[PDB]
Amino acid sequence: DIQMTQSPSTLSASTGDTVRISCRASQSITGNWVAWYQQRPGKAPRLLIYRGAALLGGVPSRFRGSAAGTDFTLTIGNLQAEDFGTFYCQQYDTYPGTFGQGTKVEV
Amino acid sequence: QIHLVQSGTEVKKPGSSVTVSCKAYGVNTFGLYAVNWVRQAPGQSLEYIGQIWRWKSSASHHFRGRVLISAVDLTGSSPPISSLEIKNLTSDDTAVYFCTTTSTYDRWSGLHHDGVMAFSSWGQGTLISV
Amino acid sequence: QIHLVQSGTEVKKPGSSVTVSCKAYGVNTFGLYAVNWVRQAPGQSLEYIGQIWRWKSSASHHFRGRVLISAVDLTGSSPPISSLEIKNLTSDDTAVYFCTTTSTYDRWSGLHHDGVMAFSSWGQGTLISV
Amino acid sequence: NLWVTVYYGVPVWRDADTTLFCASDAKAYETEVHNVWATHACVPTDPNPQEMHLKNVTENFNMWKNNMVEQMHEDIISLWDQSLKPCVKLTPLCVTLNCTSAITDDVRNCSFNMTTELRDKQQKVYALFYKLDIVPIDNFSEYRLINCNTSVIKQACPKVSFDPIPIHYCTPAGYAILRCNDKKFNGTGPCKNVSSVQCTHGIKPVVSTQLLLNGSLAEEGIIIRSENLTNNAKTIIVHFNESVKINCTRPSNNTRTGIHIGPGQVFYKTGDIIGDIRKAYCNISGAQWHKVLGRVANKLKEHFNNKTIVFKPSSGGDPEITMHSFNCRGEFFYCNTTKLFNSTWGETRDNGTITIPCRIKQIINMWQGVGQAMYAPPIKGVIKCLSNITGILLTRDGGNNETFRPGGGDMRDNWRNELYKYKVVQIEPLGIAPTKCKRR
Amino acid sequence: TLNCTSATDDVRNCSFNMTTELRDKQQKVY
Amino acid sequence: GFLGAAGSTMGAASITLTVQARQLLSGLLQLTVWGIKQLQARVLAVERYLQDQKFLGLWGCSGKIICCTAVPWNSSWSNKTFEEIWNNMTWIEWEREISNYTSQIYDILTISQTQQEKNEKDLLE
Amino acid sequence: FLGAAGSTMGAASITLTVQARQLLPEAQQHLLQLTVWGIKQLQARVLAVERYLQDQKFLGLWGCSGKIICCTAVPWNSSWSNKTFEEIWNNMTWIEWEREISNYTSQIYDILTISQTQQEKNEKDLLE
Amino acid sequence: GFLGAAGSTMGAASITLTVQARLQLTVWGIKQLQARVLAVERYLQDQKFLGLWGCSGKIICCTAVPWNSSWSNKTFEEIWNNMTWIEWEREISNYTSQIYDILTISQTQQEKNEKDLLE
Ligand SMILES: *[C@@H]1O[C@H](CO)[C@@H](O[C@@H]2O[C@H](CO)[C@@H](O[C@@H]3O[C@H](CO[C@H]4O[C@H](CO[C@H]5O[C@H](CO)[C@@H](O)[C@H](O)[C@@H]5O[C@H]5O[C@H](CO)[C@@H](O)[C@H](O)[C@@H]5O)[C@@H](O)[C@H](O[C@H]5O[C@H](CO)[C@@H](O)[C@H](O)[C@@H]5O)[C@@H]4O)[C@@H](O)[C@H](O[C@H]4O[C@H](CO)[C@@H](O)[C@H](O)[C@@H]4O[C@H]4O[C@H](CO)[C@@H](O)[C@H](O)[C@@H]4O[C@H]4O[C@H](CO)[C@@H](O)[C@H](O)[C@@H]4O)[C@@H]3O)[C@H](O)[C@H]2NC(C)=O)[C@H](O)[C@H]1NC(C)=O
Ligand SMILES: *[C@@H]1O[C@H](CO)[C@@H](O[C@@H]2O[C@H](CO)[C@@H](O[C@@H]3O[C@H](CO[C@H]4O[C@H](CO[C@H]5O[C@H](CO)[C@@H](O)[C@H](O)[C@@H]5O[C@H]5O[C@H](CO)[C@@H](O)[C@H](O)[C@@H]5O)[C@@H](O)[C@H](O)[C@@H]4O)[C@@H](O)[C@H](O[C@H]4O[C@H](CO)[C@@H](O)[C@H](O)[C@@H]4O[C@H]4O[C@H](CO)[C@@H](O)[C@H](O)[C@@H]4O[C@H]4O[C@H](CO)[C@@H](O)[C@H](O)[C@@H]4O)[C@@H]3O)[C@H](O)[C@H]2NC(C)=O)[C@H](O)[C@H]1NC(C)=O
Ligand SMILES: *[C@@H]1O[C@H](CO)[C@@H](O[C@@H]2O[C@H](CO)[C@@H](O[C@@H]3O[C@H](CO[C@H]4O[C@H](CO)[C@@H](O)[C@H](O)[C@@H]4O)[C@@H](O)[C@H](O[C@H]4O[C@H](CO)[C@@H](O)[C@H](O)[C@@H]4O[C@H]4O[C@H](CO)[C@@H](O)[C@H](O)[C@@H]4O)[C@@H]3O)[C@H](O)[C@H]2NC(C)=O)[C@H](O)[C@H]1NC(C)=O
Ligand SMILES: *[C@@H]1O[C@H](CO)[C@@H](O[C@@H]2O[C@H](CO)[C@@H](O[C@@H]3O[C@H](CO[C@H]4O[C@H](CO)[C@@H](O)[C@H](O)[C@@H]4O)[C@@H](O)[C@H](O[C@H]4O[C@H](CO)[C@@H](O)[C@H](O)[C@@H]4O[C@H]4O[C@H](CO)[C@@H](O)[C@H](O)[C@@H]4O)[C@@H]3O)[C@H](O)[C@H]2NC(C)=O)[C@H](O)[C@H]1NC(C)=O
Ligand SMILES: *[C@@H]1O[C@H](CO)[C@@H](O[C@@H]2O[C@H](CO)[C@@H](O[C@@H]3O[C@H](CO)[C@@H](O)[C@H](O)[C@@H]3O)[C@H](O)[C@H]2NC(C)=O)[C@H](O)[C@H]1NC(C)=O
Ligand SMILES: COc1cnc(-n2cnc(C)n2)c2[nH]cc(C(=O)C(=O)N3CCN(C(=O)c4ccccc4)CC3)c12
Ligand SMILES: *[C@@H]1O[C@H](CO)[C@@H](O)[C@H](O)[C@H]1NC(C)=O
Ligand SMILES: *[C@@H]1O[C@H](CO)[C@@H](O)[C@H](O)[C@H]1NC(C)=O
Ligand SMILES: *[C@@H]1O[C@H](CO)[C@@H](O)[C@H](O)[C@H]1NC(C)=O
Ligand SMILES: *[C@@H]1O[C@H](CO)[C@@H](O)[C@H](O)[C@H]1NC(C)=O
Ligand SMILES: *[C@@H]1O[C@H](CO)[C@@H](O)[C@H](O)[C@H]1NC(C)=O
Ligand SMILES: *[C@@H]1O[C@H](CO)[C@@H](O)[C@H](O)[C@H]1NC(C)=O
Ligand SMILES: *[C@@H]1O[C@H](CO)[C@@H](O)[C@H](O)[C@H]1NC(C)=O
Ligand SMILES: *[C@@H]1O[C@H](CO)[C@@H](O)[C@H](O)[C@H]1NC(C)=O
Ligand SMILES: *[C@@H]1O[C@H](CO)[C@@H](O)[C@H](O)[C@H]1NC(C)=O
Ligand SMILES: *[C@@H]1O[C@H](CO)[C@@H](O)[C@H](O)[C@H]1NC(C)=O
Ligand SMILES: *[C@@H]1O[C@H](CO)[C@@H](O)[C@H](O)[C@H]1NC(C)=O
Ligand SMILES: *[C@@H]1O[C@H](CO)[C@@H](O)[C@H](O)[C@H]1NC(C)=O
Ligand SMILES: *[C@@H]1O[C@H](CO)[C@@H](O)[C@H](O)[C@H]1NC(C)=O
Ligand SMILES: *[C@@H]1O[C@H](CO)[C@@H](O)[C@H](O)[C@H]1NC(C)=O
Repeated sequence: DIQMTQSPSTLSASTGDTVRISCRASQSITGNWVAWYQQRPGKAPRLLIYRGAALLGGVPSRFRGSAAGTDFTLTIGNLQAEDFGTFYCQQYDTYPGTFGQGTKVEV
Repeated sequence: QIHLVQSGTEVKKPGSSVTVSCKAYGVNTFGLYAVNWVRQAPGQSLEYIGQIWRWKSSASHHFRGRVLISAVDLTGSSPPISSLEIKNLTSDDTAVYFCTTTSTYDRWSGLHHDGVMAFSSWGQGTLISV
Repeated sequence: QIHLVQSGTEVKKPGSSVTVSCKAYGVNTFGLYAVNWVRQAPGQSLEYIGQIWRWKSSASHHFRGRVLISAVDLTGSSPPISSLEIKNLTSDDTAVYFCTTTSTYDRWSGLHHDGVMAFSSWGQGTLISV
Repeated sequence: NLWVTVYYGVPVWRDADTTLFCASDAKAYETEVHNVWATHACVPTDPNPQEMHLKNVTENFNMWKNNMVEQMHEDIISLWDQSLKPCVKLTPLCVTLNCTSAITDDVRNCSFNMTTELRDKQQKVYALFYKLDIVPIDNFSEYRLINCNTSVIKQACPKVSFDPIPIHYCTPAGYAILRCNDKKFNGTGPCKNVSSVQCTHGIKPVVSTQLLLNGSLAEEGIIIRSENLTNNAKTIIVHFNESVKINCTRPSNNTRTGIHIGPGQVFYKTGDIIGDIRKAYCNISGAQWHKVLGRVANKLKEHFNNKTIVFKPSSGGDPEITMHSFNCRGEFFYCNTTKLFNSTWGETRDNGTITIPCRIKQIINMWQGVGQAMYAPPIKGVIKCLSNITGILLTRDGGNNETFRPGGGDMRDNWRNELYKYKVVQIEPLGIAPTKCKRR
Repeated sequence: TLNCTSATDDVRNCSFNMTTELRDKQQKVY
Repeated sequence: GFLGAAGSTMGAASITLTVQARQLLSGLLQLTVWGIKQLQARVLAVERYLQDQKFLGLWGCSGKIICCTAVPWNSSWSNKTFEEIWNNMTWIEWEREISNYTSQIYDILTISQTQQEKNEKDLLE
Repeated sequence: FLGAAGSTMGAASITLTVQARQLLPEAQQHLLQLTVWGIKQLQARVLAVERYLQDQKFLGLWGCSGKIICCTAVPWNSSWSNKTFEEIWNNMTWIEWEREISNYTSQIYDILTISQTQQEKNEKDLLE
Repeated sequence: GFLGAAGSTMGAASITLTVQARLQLTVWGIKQLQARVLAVERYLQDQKFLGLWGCSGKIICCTAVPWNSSWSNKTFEEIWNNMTWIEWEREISNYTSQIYDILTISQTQQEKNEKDLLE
């Protein structure tokens, strides 16, 4: 039904550098129904941000999200080695749920 | 706390059927919870199959008529169990699978919206190849 | 309570200079209180010479340039003290003098309005004749 | 072009927690006898209720997170404390009681020295003390009252009446109560027929230990409700479609006499029994217990994997946990319940009325485990009380059969059966929508 | 009255009588 | 303040909005346990009404059930058209959907009311 | 506030300007205590607040909003009363009238609410 | 009640008034209860006055009462251009009761006249 794309598709970064990964949707998600994931290699994805910019419990505060119409972004300041992996972007607005193309960040 | 465990891995051949069952340690009942079936892909993004929500089974438009979903909640000895059955197995089914849950007790939290919800707690996963 | 005391009488001659200092007892600080200088000619009505309010000195246009006003607050050994010095003395300067104090802690009392005031307490006097 | 329009009174709500006051029935006080519950103070008298049936709305209810039960526990603990604050302190009588020692009665006649009204003088008094209260300290052996090392005892004031009467909990404006209205409502889950109710149905504040009495029966079937059907440390509450009747009496009439222990202070002591010495008992019909017990076994079979169900007598503990405990008319009783709860279903069918022995006690301790306690004064007339049992509380044994033992008392579990269907939800009136009008 | 050993924040080790939970019997406390 | 008619969509409930106000009246010196609870309960209601009426008043509706405000609709707050907003979405669903833009809506309404007030005085001179 | 209550409705209607004028107080001093006198003031404050809030709540729903003379477009049904304007406003006091028509206050309130909400709905239609 | 802009002349601050706004017994618990009643009580009092004069929720309310020079003597420019609000309210603090009564009477008179027009 709806489609979503995430860029940059592959990224390189060092420790202490801010990361700007963006998400785009074909339609306008005005209800701010977007979620972010971060899976370590060979591991199941874990929810990090829901409803645009809401943090879960027991999660580092460096992860931050911004939501404005079509452009959804997630900012990771002061990166560590534990936070590398694959990130995802999903819509919970319309049936069926859809997932982002998939982006990887490497040393 | 919350912890999910599924069955083991299986290696099979086309023209068969296989089922994977998740056992949730921490879900009081599925009446105010929901189970979402999501299938990862060998190299691609994750996909959606179906769900049980208020004991109302459903599936995606690309899996209708094949995949079956059932679940039984708390018993005397066993925890709540939900299961997925793949019928008419094919080469495209070679991927990991996950069983996931998100809480539905409060409408105003933002983890669910009219039955289409997020995925809060993820299981370990069971690789299935054919 | 509140009590004011000044210097004694002096008999001077033209071309001289004299100073009158009033020491206030019961005035906690000159920041909250205000000091106003008034001279009464014999028979004739009282007149306004000058003031120190919030540590800023001023005098009436007629008396400006011939009068100096200075003040010092509490010292372990002394009460707050205010002083007036007449300069370039003339025959017209023969009068009693008074030093006065008015409370200015709160702006809704009506005794003071914008630096122009009704003097609550009046000192005794220091007759100066030339 | 739409324009912002504002509505007052739209149908929206969110969950909440509030102070819910007490409202009671028209009869003031309790027919002019003061109660421990202070129903007379709490009488914003109940006006005719209004209930609106919410249509096409589904709500989610969990009964183990309700704050309504938590408020009640605190209010009841407090109402008892305010009642016993004016009453006499029984601290003079924590002295060595020399009692004659050695079918058998529980009386143990004793002698002790007590303070008179004048501070200097002393008196020797004799009283009949139940064996349950008195603990041996190591003919005519010495003894002491049970709560001499852990508690201060305060006599109940004689006139206050422990007669449980209905209390309705009502909600302030801007808040509403919602009732599930669904048959066989398991307590926890999605509920389809919600209705908006201004105040709760009357709840009798009755505290009991092994069998729930004078409660409200369930609508369609026996219902087992528990917090985690897997844990062995969580009690299982059973609710019954139909009631079984238990009648309890203390047959032998006694006398009360009062001794003056201080200036203005009177301790009332039990006196010799006129008439024939007789033992208290409670009568339950044999056929009725067995039919209802049989149905509980089937329901326990469904949620427990179809194994055989073995019911066994309670293992151990303080007198309350081991024996059924209730207050008949100002007199607390602790009856033996083995005949009732000894069987294997999966089935004794004996139909003769079952009589269970009861032993009364007089020093009662706070259930919380706090230091304080109370003494209940003697009741002169013979006492008879008739009651209906609408539930059982059972707790499972440690891991072909599952053994369930009778359960003890947490004051809260008594009322969870009663308040399972209510939720307080705050009403948020304002709303903004897009309409076509446009003019300030 | 405290019977405290004297010449024997220092401590002055003391002896006094005290009331047991039973209103009659008494103990000695150091 | 109504409960009941929460299941129905906007088009059904709004007609009976009139009824919500219409049918009904609509909308201690003791230290005992019950008495203090009653004191707290009374304060809670008065305080709540006044907060609600204070919020309503600043936009100049002044105690009226449907208030028209001259504030244009911003497409960031929502996308759906009038038919699909007022024909298949309940009030709870809508208020959950647009719960991220209530503060901005309130601020815009207050600023618009103040601007309209200023523009009125000029006409009167 | 009550005063000059013996005059007829017509005589006391032109003196309603005096009743409204000249501040139509005590217990405003904060105490923060729990003595015998400290609680009675605390309850009196709440009594006054609730009474005024209830009265203004009833007034607002009919479209009056703080005006002494509130005109409404609700026709007079003869079942509530027979007497004419002269017999009502010339030889009857306010207590007499409010005791006469004490069986039809709830219906009057309800009808006023219906009229106000229906008039409110009509306007939205005109604006569109 | 916006403190801040309290040292500015009346004309400047007036422009910048864009937005107006937005049990247990223990030592603390009683204080909290007293604090609540104090606020509710205060809000109601200003509202009671405003409404009697007919203002009803308008931050700036125009009234028909004329200005008598025995209250003030200055011109519009002197009052607005160089007087701060705490100075003006102290300068006319002797004629607030009479002003309140005059506005109440004028509002009642206007209220009575309208009924005559409607017949
Ligand atoms: C809490 O903490 C606070 C902060 O720490 C603290 O606040 C400070 O408190 C202290 C007091 O403890 C204050 O210090 C005092 O301030 C007085 C005010 O001085 C002002 O006014 C004079 C005079 O102003 C006129 O003249 C100047 C220069 O000609 C003009 O420029 C003015 O415009 C003005 O002229 C107009 O008015 C005339 C009438 O007076 C008209 O005729 C004229 O036409 C005009 O209309 C100024 O000179 C002062 O200026 C000073 O600062 C400027 C910079 O801004 C400098 O350039 C300048 O040189 C000055 O330093 C100021 O504006 C002072 O008068 C007072 O001074 C006395 O004490 C000091 C020591 O501290 C002495 O050195 C000094 O000599 C003074 O002593 C005289 O008076 C005492 C009084 O009894 C006598 O006992 C003493 O013997 C001496 O008298 C002798 O000398 C006289 C000549 O000066 C002579 O006439 C006598 O006859 C006699 O011979 C003192 O410094 C301070 O201001 C406060 N600061 C602040 C920020 O608040 C507070 O106290 C603390 N609280 C407590 C409780 O502790
Ligand atoms: C408190 O009190 C409340 C009130 O009583 C209580 O609430 C009750 O809880 C019950 C649970 O305890 C609950 O009962 C369960 O309900 C489940 C839901 O059933 C519905 O859906 C199924 C499936 O629907 C599919 O299929 C049908 C037919 O094909 C189709 O018509 C549908 O449209 C739908 O198809 C859609 O989805 C498909 C994919 O799923 C898709 O392919 C289609 O195209 C289409 O899109 C229906 O069949 C039902 O009729 C219902 O409509 C139900 O699944 C579950 O059944 C299980 O338990 C039964 C015993 O109770 C068994 O008899 C049954 O066989 C099930 O057991 C299977 O699953 C368990 C799970 O592990 C497994 O262990 C078993 O061995 C067995 O698996 C084997 O068989 C399956 C095939 O069935 C194989 O796939 C496996 O591989 C195995 O071989 C329960 O019946 C009840 O509804 C609920 N009541 C209410 C009113 O809410 C609450 O529980 C209490 N709480 C506590 C703590 O006690
Ligand atoms: C009602 O009451 C019952 C009984 O109390 C309760 O069931 C029990 O719940 C607890 C959770 O609270 C369960 O404990 C977890 O069990 C899982 C599954 O273990 C299975 O397999 C082992 C080995 O075969 C068996 O021994 C076991 O019995 C189970 O069959 C464990 O994986 C969990 O391990 C976590 O705890 C460890 C400490 O013991 C920690 O080291 C760590 O946190 C473990 O989690 C970690 O695992 C990940 C790897 O998978 C790791 O990567 C992460 O870092 C993660 O932190 C845990 O012990 C218990 O098994 C349940 N028992 C039964 C009989 O059901 C219900 O939950 C309760 N219901 C409610 C609603 O409260
Ligand atoms: C901080 O604390 C200090 C120390 O406590 C305090 O200073 C003292 O304040 C008191 C006032 O509270 C002062 O008492 C007054 O002092 C004046 C001045 O006296 C001087 O001269 C005499 C005689 O030469 C000396 O003995 C003395 O030491 C001073 O040098 C007196 O004139 C006052 O007299 C009044 O009191 C008489 C009783 O003693 C009464 O008969 C009568 O009320 C006097 O007032 C009368 O005087 C008028 C004539 O001028 C007359 O016409 C009226 O009728 C009027 O009634 C009084 O004794 C004391 O001297 C201060 N001492 C010092 C060392 O400073 C500060 O005030 C305090 N600060 C604050 C802010 O509280
Ligand atoms: C739309 O509104 C919702 C609710 O008003 C917003 O959700 C809220 O987002 C904030 C973001 O700061 C959350 O605060 C954070 O909460 C976590 C919880 O652990 C805490 O650790 C952080 O320190 C921080 O306080 C807040 O919890 C969350 N509310 C809920 C109920 O989840 C949402 O962000 C809004 N949408 C957008 C796009 O901003
Ligand atoms: C009787 O227990 C207290 C004893 N004493 C006090 N005291 C208050 N002031 C002082 C000095 N003590 C108490 N306060 C609260 C108390 C309680 O609520 C409390 O635990 N239960 C009251 C209700 N119930 C019984 O009826 C009971 C019923 C069937 C069988 C056995 C006992 C359970 C226990 C309390
Ligand atoms: C949002 O509105 C635009 C019109 O500007 C429309 O093209 C688009 O389809 C809308 N999106 C959705 C999801 O309705
Ligand atoms: C009780 O008091 C009497 C005093 O009349 C005394 O003789 C007696 O010994 C006391 N009892 C005991 C056990 O000491
Ligand atoms: C207990 O018995 C007597 C009563 O006969 C009592 O007075 C006395 O204190 C005790 N005597 C002993 C030691 O048996
Ligand atoms: C809910 O209960 C009411 C009355 O008890 C009944 O009329 C209604 O039909 C019930 N709802 C359903 C869905 O049966
Ligand atoms: C419970 O009682 C009702 C009638 O009171 C009866 O119809 C029902 O069958 C009983 N429950 C069971 C499980 O038999
Ligand atoms: C039982 O004893 C009490 C107390 O002495 C007495 O009032 C009552 O009449 C007695 N009853 C009978 C039947 O003797
Ligand atoms: C209990 O009393 C009731 C009414 O007095 C009676 O019907 C019932 O049979 C009694 N119980 C037994 C077991 O006889
Ligand atoms: C059981 O006894 C209670 C006591 O009041 C009564 O209300 C209830 O109706 C009785 N139950 C039956 C089925 O008669
Ligand atoms: C609500 O919207 C869906 C799709 O936008 C539409 O199919 C449905 O008919 C609408 N609801 C109603 C009651 O028309
Ligand atoms: C009187 O007329 C009104 C219409 O204004 C109507 O609502 C009311 O029911 C009538 N009274 C009776 C008793 O019918
Ligand atoms: C009141 O009505 C009576 C009718 O008998 C009339 O005579 C009388 O004059 C009326 N009152 C006044 C003040 O006119
Ligand atoms: C000024 O006018 C007011 C009313 O307009 C009046 O009350 C006041 O007495 C007048 N002042 C003088 C001095 O006439
Ligand atoms: C003050 O009022 C008087 C008359 O009351 C008038 O003549 C005078 O001009 C006024 N002041 C000013 C500055 O206009
Ligand atoms: C207001 O008056 C003061 C002194 O009278 C003057 O300094 C100031 O400049 C005046 N205001 C303006 C805007 O000129």
